[PDB]
Amino acid sequence: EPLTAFETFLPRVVMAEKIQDYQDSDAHEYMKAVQGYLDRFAVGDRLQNATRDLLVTFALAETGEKLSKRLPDQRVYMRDTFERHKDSADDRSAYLRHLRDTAAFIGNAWEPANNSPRALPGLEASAMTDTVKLCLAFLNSLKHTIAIAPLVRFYSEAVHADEGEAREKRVAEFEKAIKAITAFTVFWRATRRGTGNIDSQYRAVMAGADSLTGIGPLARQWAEPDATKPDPDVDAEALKKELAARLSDPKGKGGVPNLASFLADASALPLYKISPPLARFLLLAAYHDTIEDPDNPGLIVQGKAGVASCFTADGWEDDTHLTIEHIAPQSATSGWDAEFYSDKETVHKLGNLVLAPGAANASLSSRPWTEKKVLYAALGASTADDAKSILNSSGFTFAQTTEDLAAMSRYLPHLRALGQREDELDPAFMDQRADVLLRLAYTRLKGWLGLELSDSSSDPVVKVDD
Amino acid sequence: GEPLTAFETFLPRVVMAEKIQQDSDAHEYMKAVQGYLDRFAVGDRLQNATRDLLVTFALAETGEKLSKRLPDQRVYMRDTFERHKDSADDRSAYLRHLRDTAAFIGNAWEPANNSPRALPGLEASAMTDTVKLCLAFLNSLKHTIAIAPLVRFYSEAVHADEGEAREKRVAEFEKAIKAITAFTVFWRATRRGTGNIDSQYRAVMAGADSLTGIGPLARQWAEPDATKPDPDVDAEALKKELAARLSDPKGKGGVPNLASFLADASALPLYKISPPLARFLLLAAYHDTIEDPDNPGLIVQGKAGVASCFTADGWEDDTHLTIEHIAPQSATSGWDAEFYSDKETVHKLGNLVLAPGAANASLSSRPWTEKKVLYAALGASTADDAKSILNSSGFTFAQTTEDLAAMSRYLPHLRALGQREDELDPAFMDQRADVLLRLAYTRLKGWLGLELSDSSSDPVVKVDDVE
Amino acid sequence: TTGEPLTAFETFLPRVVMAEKIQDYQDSDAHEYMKAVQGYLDRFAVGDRLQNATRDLLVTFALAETGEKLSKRLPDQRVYMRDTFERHKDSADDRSAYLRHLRDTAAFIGNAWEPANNSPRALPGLEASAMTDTVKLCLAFLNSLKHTIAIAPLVRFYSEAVHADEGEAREKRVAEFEKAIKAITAFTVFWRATRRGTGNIDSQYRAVMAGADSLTGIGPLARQWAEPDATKPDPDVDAEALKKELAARLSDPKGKGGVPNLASFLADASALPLYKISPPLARFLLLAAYHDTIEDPDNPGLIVQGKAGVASCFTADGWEDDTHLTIEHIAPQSATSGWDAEFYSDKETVHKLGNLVLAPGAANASLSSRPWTEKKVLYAALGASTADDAKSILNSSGFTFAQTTEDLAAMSRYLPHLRALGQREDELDPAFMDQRADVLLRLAYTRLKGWLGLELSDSSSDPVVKVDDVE
Amino acid sequence: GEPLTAFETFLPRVVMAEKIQDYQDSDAHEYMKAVQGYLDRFAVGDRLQNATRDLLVTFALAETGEKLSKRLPDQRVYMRDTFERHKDSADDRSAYLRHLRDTAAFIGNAWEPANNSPRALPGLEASAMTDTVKLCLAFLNSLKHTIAIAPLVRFYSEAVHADEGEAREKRVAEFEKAIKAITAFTVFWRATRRGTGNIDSQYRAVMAGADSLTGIGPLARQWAEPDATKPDPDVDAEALKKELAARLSDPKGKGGVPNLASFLADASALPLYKISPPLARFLLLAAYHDTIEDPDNPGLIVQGKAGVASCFTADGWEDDTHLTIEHIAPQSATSGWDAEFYSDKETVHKLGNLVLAPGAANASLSSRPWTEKKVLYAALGASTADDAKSILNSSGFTFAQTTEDLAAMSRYLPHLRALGQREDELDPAFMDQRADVLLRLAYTRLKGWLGLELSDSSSDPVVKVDDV
Repeated sequence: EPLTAFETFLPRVVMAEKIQDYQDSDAHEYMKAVQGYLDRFAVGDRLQNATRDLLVTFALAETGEKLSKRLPDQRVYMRDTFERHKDSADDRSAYLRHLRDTAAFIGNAWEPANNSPRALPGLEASAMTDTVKLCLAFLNSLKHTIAIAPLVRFYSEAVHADEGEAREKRVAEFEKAIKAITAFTVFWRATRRGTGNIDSQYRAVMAGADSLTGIGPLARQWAEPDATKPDPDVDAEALKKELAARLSDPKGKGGVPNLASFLADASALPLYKISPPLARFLLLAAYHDTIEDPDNPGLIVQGKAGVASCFTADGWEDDTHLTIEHIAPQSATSGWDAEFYSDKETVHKLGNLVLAPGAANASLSSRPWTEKKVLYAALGASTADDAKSILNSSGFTFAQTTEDLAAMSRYLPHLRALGQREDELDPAFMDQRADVLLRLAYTRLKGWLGLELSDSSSDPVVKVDD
Repeated sequence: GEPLTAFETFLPRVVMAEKIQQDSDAHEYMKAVQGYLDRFAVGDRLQNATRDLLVTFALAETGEKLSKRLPDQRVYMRDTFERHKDSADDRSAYLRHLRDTAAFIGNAWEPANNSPRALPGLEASAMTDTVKLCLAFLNSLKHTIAIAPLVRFYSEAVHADEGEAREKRVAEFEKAIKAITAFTVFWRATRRGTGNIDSQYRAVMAGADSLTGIGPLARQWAEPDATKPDPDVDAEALKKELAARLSDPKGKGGVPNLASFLADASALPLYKISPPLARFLLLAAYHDTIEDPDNPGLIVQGKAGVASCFTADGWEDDTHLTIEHIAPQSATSGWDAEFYSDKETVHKLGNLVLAPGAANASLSSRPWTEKKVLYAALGASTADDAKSILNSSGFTFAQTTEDLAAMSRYLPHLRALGQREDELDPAFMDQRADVLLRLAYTRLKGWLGLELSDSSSDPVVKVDDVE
Repeated sequence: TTGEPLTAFETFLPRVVMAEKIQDYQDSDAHEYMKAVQGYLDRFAVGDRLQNATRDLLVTFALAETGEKLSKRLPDQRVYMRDTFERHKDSADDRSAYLRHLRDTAAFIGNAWEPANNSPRALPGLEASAMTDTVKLCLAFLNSLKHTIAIAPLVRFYSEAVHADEGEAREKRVAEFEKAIKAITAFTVFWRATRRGTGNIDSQYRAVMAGADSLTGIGPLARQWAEPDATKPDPDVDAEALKKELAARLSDPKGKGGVPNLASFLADASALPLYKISPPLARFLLLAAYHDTIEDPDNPGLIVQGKAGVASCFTADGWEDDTHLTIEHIAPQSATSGWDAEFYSDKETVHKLGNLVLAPGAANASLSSRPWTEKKVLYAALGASTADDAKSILNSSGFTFAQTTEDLAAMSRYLPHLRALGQREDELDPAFMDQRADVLLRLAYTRLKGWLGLELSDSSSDPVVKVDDVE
Repeated sequence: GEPLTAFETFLPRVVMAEKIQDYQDSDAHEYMKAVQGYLDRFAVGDRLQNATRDLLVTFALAETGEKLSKRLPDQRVYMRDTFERHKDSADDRSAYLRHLRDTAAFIGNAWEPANNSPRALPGLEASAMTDTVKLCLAFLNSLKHTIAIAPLVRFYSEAVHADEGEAREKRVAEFEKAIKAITAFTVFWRATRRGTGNIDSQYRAVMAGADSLTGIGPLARQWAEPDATKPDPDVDAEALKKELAARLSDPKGKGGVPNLASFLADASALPLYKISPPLARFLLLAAYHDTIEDPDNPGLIVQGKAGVASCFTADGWEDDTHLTIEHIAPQSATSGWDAEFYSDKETVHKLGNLVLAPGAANASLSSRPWTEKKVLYAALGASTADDAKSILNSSGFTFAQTTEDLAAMSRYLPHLRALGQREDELDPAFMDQRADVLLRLAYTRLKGWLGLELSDSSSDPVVKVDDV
């Protein structure tokens, strides 16, 4: 098997310490850690793939990167940018520290080992807050590896920082950073058909350039080797405002200038087919602390804080109680308005999606709305007794026992709401539903990015396309 | 048809004062409480739930310690309702308080069948990891007495103005929950029975015999009438008061220094007394540990975040972290008979590990010689090393190599035991218990403001709790 | 893994690293302090020099942390080192101050005691002001005497001066360091001047570090207690405590220093061949004695205190000045003509303080083995105020010396003890040198006395037990 | 046969006071014998003449601040003039003579000690002879700054006359404060000006002063206008310090140096080594003291740990062999070197081009290409002689001296280590940056001696002014 660009770099990291002779040299503790992470992968492709992917994100993190997957190209760069630190002792030290930090992060925070939780090595478990846990989980699910580079940067700084006040400040900044990255990615991705090359945006941020804000590079060092000015990993506005603008500024390639355009873009796409993880993240954002709408029978509205909370790491992980389920079946089925199957994409838009217990699926699948209405009313009941009363009160006999479905019952307003809807369901209604949902989601993620799009609404609004 | 609860008897009474005036919003607080009770089936469940709601209510409004009997419950409600016959806003905040205790018991303490835990009116942020872990633990322990003080801090967090005020009171709620939990853990770990902890909490609520300058924790005074406001504080008041109740010679907590805590806890069959308590202690102990390079089979604190388990997740993780006995619970071969001199030996902290529950089929009643390989394997960094270890050994276990390797996880305390070359005796488990109880103490210490002297015997009475 | 033994320090390094599971290590405090110690050892070549340097660093370390005389043997050092690090397993800050202490002793040995090849002496972390004239003179002398035992107590005061807050705190501890250095030095000089061999001074210092038979109320001087565990604090204090403890050890009937009054000091010192025992000690005594002296108007061969600053030699400069102030014997070391045979009855006579002068070293070629009659002119000349009078004196004499008149005049300098001897008309005998020694030892005592807080009885005769160090 | 010095002419004039009868006078005799003592040191002829007239000159500055000429008849007078001022009082013609004793004492022991003796302050303990005092005396003497004698005698005289214990010590510490202030003032004035710029004139004013910028009056013992209504004394701690501080640094003053920018600009520009090698040396020692090689600007230095590399000391001053002033760009046009350096004949002599290096090595450094000088500095500045060997051998070069030999002269010297690390070629621009760094560090070190605090405001308020 071919030697990875990593093992080719170790001799180079040994000719470069004179002689500790190492190990006792520092590199050999940072470098041992990285080895620790790679040892996790079996010789052959897994070891190859893991190493080249570690190096790729490394390049983005030390300089805006875009280092290719090909091996000879990686053997360089490692060479290139170590020679940059031939002279200084402490600077070929911080560099290697940086490589340790990216392996630390990928291995523990991004893709933890088989049974372990997620962690930020060197940072306490307090740092591993609920929001941090939910974003890591989501970004990973989306396979958004590009987000690793900016994240390592804030992690690296949190570790290196002095204990007490310094560490905490940088830890809180890490959360601010993770939120901003996530919200930006969600908004960009919800509002576009494909990936629309988000990656290209992130690299530009890392490297700097095309900076909508006054802000400079996010990588550790400058791509142009030499120094006249410092480089700062700051997120309080810097990441936030820069990303905010990249999405929402006419000068930016994010084609989303106001609320009405966001709603129009997202409403229109088959989000479930594009990215089930994204659909799920949006649904959780939307349904969190909602209550059935007293005036619009199908709909929901924001309610008491903590009354129906799902927008959490636990909620993300909870496939068992909160599975994505289609209201209008994915396929033409009787008991349903044919309008829904004009466009193959209709059934997959946010408005048609609910979160329901996964087991019930056997009873919900391909049934007329008449049947589903009872099921949602039941599955959304406050006690299993009410579910029992609802299910029996109905004439229907479902695929599962009354006793069984009642067990799966839980307080879920969006389900209760749909159960109360007396009027028939059509694509027009799902569009209204999507609007309601996308608004609530926006209201929840908005703060993460510092967004405040015009809800001038038509008046002083230009419904713009990307 | 069946006999009416002391709750329904109270609603007429809440209406003759409403008092029309569906017309009254007080109905809204009262409607909410009804919401919670409707959850219980007519008969025993409805009766039990209502009388338990009222009991904690009494402690929270007053230190009353209201009995289980029904006629005695009809009485309180009228007793302490009339107290608020005159003022409009004061029979309002009172009812608000009853709403808050039902809100709390129903959502925070014992949530509905498939829902998470919540603090109604407080955001999901308030539902922090530590808050979630303590609620989970206290519930598991069935420590219902902790509800009364907790409602009090909840109630205040709700009632507080948005923004700065709410957050301050929310942070205080966490401080409070930690202090209550640490206090309960320390008290309970260090005593044979329940040692009447309850009596301590009620005293705090009232609270009699306050070691610190601090006054009652309930909403109102048990002696009906007012000259001064009622304290409801924690940042020292609850913390220091509880700290002292455990650790002060004047207090009934018989634990004056570290050496005595270690001596008391080391000696008890904690697993038999309270498996929940054993588990909470083990999680505290093992959190961010690394195998000891000098004392084989022992552990020491390590890098922050390297092996964290002291979390809500860890508490809930029965699948990866099950309590397992090192020396089998019963006399079995491959094991020193020393362990079965005292039927309590096997159940002391030092003999307990956290391991994946599935493996149990392979660990059960096996000689140490084997358990050593199993722990070494189950605690491995990769499943490849687990394979390497299991195969390397001669043994064939109840489960396939492939299977056990799958259960591998990085767990230093297991790695540590796998490296131990010397035979295991009760002397070693006692050393183990010492190490563990110290780490636990180090972790819970901050929750209570504790700082017991460890003089390493330096000027140290090793003191027993006093009959 | 090459050749000869691995030093205790290297063995210890692995242990110092295991003790830091959580953090760093590089970030670790230890591998900053420990890098510094490495700095000092790197100075020595592989083999004996590296071995010797390391084991000696560890020895003084032991005395300084716990007043324990750690042996030279390696296995004993590997162990001594582990023992007392495990004492600080638990606390972060306490295995930190401990390592700081090891840094401080290497800092001190390397810069203050035996500086690098061309560098001055320094107290790392302390300003150059701290490097006062007296500090410089004592370090120079103690080093010359090879009094390595003094390193342990000295590190202790240094360590505290560094660790102290800037401004008032640092200065107070720096001034205490000088007080300390004086006391150590004066005590060592008095003990050693008054005894035949080393009389085991070392044993005294170790007792102080540990002490342990403390004549004063004073407790240990080491950082920590040899008996591992703590109930009470330990002080490195110098002025309230140190002078007094040392003072008593020399001068108290309960103490092993056998020197209870002035008359016994004078009797003990007068009698020993100090120059043979320790030329450095003789030199330090002579400088103390001759400092600010003037020829005695009433006794021809002798000297008395004079105006402040008139003829100062008791200084770092004076100590270093081998060129102008070399120890020279008045009666030649061997039987030579022109000299009374009395001087060679006892082989030790010629080497007692009274027979020693400080003179320019070059002149030696002209002074060597010459009759007194000549040496008299030479001293009179070499001690002259101007080189003109020196020429006046040398020419005025009939003699032709080994060096030209012009040459010797060039070395002429104002030196009363030389002027005084040149005026002595009466012949020189051992009786006269004894009187000389008395005068000298008194002046020395008067100068060093303050350093130690001493005030010995000169009452006697009226009341003088002239006591011997034995019995 | 040669003319009688104004001193011997003054003894007849002195005895009349006692006059013929007493001691006689015993006190005066003791004082005279002491001054006579000092003069006896000089050979009859020119040396005796010169020494006596110079003793009298500084005496005049110290007693009346009068700038007495070198000519003899003018000296026989003033002596006469100012003794008749004390015809009446016994104790006042006593303190006067005491003052003359003190100036001879000072010149003879503190300023120019006898052939092999150390420096001393007669009547003051050896403690008084502190390191800073020793370094300043040594420097001022080297600079030939005889004008500084007058103010210094004044503080000495007062330290002697003062009661033992508290009084003496206070006046002794004041003598150090005084010596620092005089020295710093002289260094700053002289570093910043082309010629001597008549510093002397400044000092005289202070003694008689006279044109005071501060409220302070004369520094001499007595008033030049003979008669008394008020006492004359100056504490330096405010007075000498503040007065001198202002004379250098005040728009009203003839010192044309109002801020840091102007100081740096003035000093950077002058061929200091050619103007005054002693001054260059004093500045270099100030600058290099406790420095460490700059991690960002190679070849540059920055302040470091206290006591890591101390050279600003009496020992350092005297240490010619270890710390000799050496030019980086050779004094003359040589190959291996940028011709830029020889545009202006003065360039090579500016502070930035000067290092302190062991004097013996000179045989290996002289007129060599930089490429070599770089290795040599790196080697000579090494921490151990092993590293010096490592460096010298590691280089291809063979120098005038053996590797073994040069390694021996090795000493820890950051400014040398720093230059050894410099990869970029050397030009006049670099030496200017170097001079800036050095002059700043020197300023930071001497600043406290004078109570100075010049605006480093310049980017905010640069100015900056020239002198005159």
